[PDB]
Amino acid sequence: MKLNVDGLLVYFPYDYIYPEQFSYMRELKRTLDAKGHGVLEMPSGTGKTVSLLALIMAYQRAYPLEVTKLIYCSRTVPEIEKVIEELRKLLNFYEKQEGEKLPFLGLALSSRKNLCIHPEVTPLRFGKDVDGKCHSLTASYVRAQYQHDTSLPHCRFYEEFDAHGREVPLPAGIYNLDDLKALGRRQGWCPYFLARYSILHANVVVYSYHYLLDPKIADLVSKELARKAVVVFDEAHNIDNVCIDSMSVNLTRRTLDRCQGNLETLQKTVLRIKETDEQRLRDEYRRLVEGXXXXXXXXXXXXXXXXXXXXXXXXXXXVPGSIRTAEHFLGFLRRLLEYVKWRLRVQHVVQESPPAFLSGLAQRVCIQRKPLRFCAERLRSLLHTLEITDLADFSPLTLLANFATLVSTYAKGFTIIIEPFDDRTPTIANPILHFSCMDASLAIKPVFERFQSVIITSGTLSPLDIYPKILDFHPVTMATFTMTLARVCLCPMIIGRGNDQVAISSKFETREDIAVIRNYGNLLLEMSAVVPDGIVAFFTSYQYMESTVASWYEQGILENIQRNKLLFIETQDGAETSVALEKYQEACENGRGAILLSVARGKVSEGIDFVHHYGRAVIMFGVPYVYTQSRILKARLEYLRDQFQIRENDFLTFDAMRHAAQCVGRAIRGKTDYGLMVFADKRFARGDKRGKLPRWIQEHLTDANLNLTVDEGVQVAKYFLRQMAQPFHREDQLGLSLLSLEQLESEETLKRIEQIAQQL
Amino acid sequence: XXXXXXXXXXXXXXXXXXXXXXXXXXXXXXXXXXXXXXXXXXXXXXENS
Amino acid sequence: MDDQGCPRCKTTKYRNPSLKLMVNVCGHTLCESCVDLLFVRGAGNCPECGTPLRKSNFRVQLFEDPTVDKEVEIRKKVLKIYNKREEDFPSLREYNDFLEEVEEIVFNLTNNVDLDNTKKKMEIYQKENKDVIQKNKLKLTREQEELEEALEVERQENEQRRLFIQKEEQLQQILKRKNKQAFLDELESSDLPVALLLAQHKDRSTQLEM
Ligand code: SF4
Ligand SMILES: [Zn+2]
Ligand SMILES: [Zn+2]
Repeated sequence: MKLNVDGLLVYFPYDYIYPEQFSYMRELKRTLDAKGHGVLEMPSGTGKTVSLLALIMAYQRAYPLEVTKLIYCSRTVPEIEKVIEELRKLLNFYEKQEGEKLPFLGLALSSRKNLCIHPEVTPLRFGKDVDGKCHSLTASYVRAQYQHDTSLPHCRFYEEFDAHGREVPLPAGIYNLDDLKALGRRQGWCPYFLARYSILHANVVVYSYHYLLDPKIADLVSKELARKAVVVFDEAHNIDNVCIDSMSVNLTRRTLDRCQGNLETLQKTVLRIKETDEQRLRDEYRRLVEGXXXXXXXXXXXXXXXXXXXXXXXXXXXVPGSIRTAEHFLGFLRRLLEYVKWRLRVQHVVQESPPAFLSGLAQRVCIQRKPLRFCAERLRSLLHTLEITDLADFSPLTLLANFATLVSTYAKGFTIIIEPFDDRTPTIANPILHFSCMDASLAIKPVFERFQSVIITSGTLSPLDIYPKILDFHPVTMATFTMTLARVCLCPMIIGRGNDQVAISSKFETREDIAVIRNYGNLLLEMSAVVPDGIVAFFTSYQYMESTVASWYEQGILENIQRNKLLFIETQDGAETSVALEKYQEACENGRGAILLSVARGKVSEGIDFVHHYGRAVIMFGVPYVYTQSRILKARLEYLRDQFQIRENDFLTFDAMRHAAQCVGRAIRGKTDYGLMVFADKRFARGDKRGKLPRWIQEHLTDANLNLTVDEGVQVAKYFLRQMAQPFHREDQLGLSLLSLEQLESEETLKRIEQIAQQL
Repeated sequence: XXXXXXXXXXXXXXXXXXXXXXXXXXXXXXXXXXXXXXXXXXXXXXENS
Repeated sequence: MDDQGCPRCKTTKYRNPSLKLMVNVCGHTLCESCVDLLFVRGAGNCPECGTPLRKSNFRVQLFEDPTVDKEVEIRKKVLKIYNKREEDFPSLREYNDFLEEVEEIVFNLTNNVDLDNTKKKMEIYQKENKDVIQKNKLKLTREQEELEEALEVERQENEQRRLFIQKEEQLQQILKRKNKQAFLDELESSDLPVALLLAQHKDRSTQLEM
């Protein structure tokens, strides 16, 4: 539908919109006029991906100067597939309207799990083993040995892509992972390296977060592309958690024992290759002395492992010290390994700053700072040198070498915390070593430096006052869009009152209180007896879901929940969860009642979305606090007190509410979807915790619904479902919660859309 | 159960519900933050029950 | 602390993870129980390769590779000398080659002939013990002192941050409690219309917090 969004025509790929839609489109015109970042909040009602891709395609169709390339970033591979197919719908609409005058290269991109063909690599199930066999079958040196012989191993895909495939760009076709694999089958190529080679020619690229924010993966979108690039994150609550997962490094005693075995293996390899060859070691010493390890770096496609984990602006251009002879570098890694192993021997929890660890190094095993920076460059050049094949075998030592880089680079923001035993362990032999970071800003800092205008957008983000206060961030637009409705469409209730008038809570900190778990089971039973077609029940921790569903069996509850609906409990297997989800979705459609109870942290509620009739009543059990984790929490909170200015009790409440309202706000797809969404404990009524739920849920949280009983909540659920199971046809929306062609041109509608959207 | 998990899998893992590979870059416990997820130690009696 | 186990008097490391191992000239292993059990039975006779220990030649450290102990001790005794920093050379390649020469001298004292090594040490140690070696001893002592001073400054700042936030909490708690008790003792013993005095109380609370 041909929108006027105050400067430009926009072909919306549906012949109807919401008003929330056009408010979002106004504010995103605002963010792309002035080159600034902006944080938006469209709730899950609209097609925010639909709108988002529509306006970015409108700018790229209308302005070939300011915006070169869209980099969408959605976090899970099914969301990659969804965003590609909505882009494909919009191109099909775009080509219905005009004809085959498209040229538009949509492109997904994930990994060698999902773009490899070869029938000996394909039956591997893991990412590192697929990377190892792809490093076996092609390299910089195995490819040359095949190039001057015949029977040496090769893929036939990368070789044929090397033969012809690097001169024909992909003509204007929006490609999924499946379509791209099919084109790799067709002419006979690698679609992995085709996708990476065709990053340069695309207009929309849709990959994951860790393919952009990791400094040791994202070396594939250069500066000149980034100066006119628009990056759009999507579902971006845990950006700070992605950063802290993206730069912290964990060392384990098993990692160090396999590092010792690796060190002996590489010592034997240096001995036998010293018996074999000498001339390329002379060339090694040349390209260390002469250059800065870039001699054979021009032809480097599959010879690249994970790069140096320092950021793009803190790397150096000097010569690697005393390291040069590989015998002495094995001695260097030997010293570093034995010192970190001796440091890990301490049988109490020890927190250090990284300069204290560097001084303990530089005093007690004589290793200085700059040869400890260049350890990543040295191990990558050495491991390229000695022709060795299966790099999965060398996963620990590279880890250790990469750990060395971080210890020798960053200070005052990061923290080296040593644990002799974990929290749920105590006194079992797992001494681990978190080089943990707590600057969230030091991983998105080159993302704001390089890129023009990055757009954090999610359905839930609250409060918006804190994402500039964590990410070292100053946006143009800080927008919240109010859910305008012609029908209530949702009701949140805070069931914080047992049927015995017992205060429902989780104050006990996972050590079971009996009557509260009793009232949780009573809530689940009676809400099962009311709600149709699938109830989703998020607990706090898997130990707590474990303990709760344990004491729902010895206590006589869970058979009654069986009598009403079919349970599908969760486990932390990767395949058992998928089978329980599949049976849960085959039981919401074959008549019976299905109820999926999970944990509000894991992968069950990150990508796997619950649409019109899969979850009607999202039961958020408890307030999700990170309670199991170590002094990483205390140290990140001490950091946010000190060098940012964010309180203890402010950040804990913010984190708990972003997880709770993250897991709740998936139930609703459109305006014609209705989701009961209950919150079950009293703490969600206490003003600060309720104050950090998003605006489109606080708008429909009535003071009567605030602190309901179990049975009052059940009767509100019954009245909700009965008032909201009637024919709510399209003719009930054209006034309020929908807009036609000609309902847009009225300036009264423009006054309405001015009144809907607000800023912070 | 192991035949449903290993010899079989999720049939409608086509665009959702594929919980094993709903993450494009899954690694080992080496270079992460939450590496203490599945512990090879700590097997109790009531917990296994 | 879980290594294969002490050679001679095998009890220490298998039972007690509270020890440390001492190396000899030839450099294999000796624990404190080995040390004492060996000193009572010869005092300077290697347990396996019978090397002629010069004079009591034992050094206690905490590592579980003997070549690591050898390299650490020899590396300290070499890097006591050869102290020319990057400040001291004109170019960068000469400094990196100098560090590689130091690595060559350490690996030669590891296994090669110790004669030419000692002559090279004679020349460089004399020619630079004139000027540079003592100067860099002084400078490294200065940097050790200032790093210990800077770590104590960091810990003073952390103690002040802890204690000042504690005094923030206790000052606001005692002060708000005295505000409330004073407002009760002023509702009692005054004669005002009620809404004005209650507005003064709310003004006291807002001027207290904000
Ligand atoms: S080169 Fe291509 S076909 Fe061969 S393993 Fe790598 S991705 Fe698969
Ligand atoms: Zn002994
Ligand atoms: Zn000996």
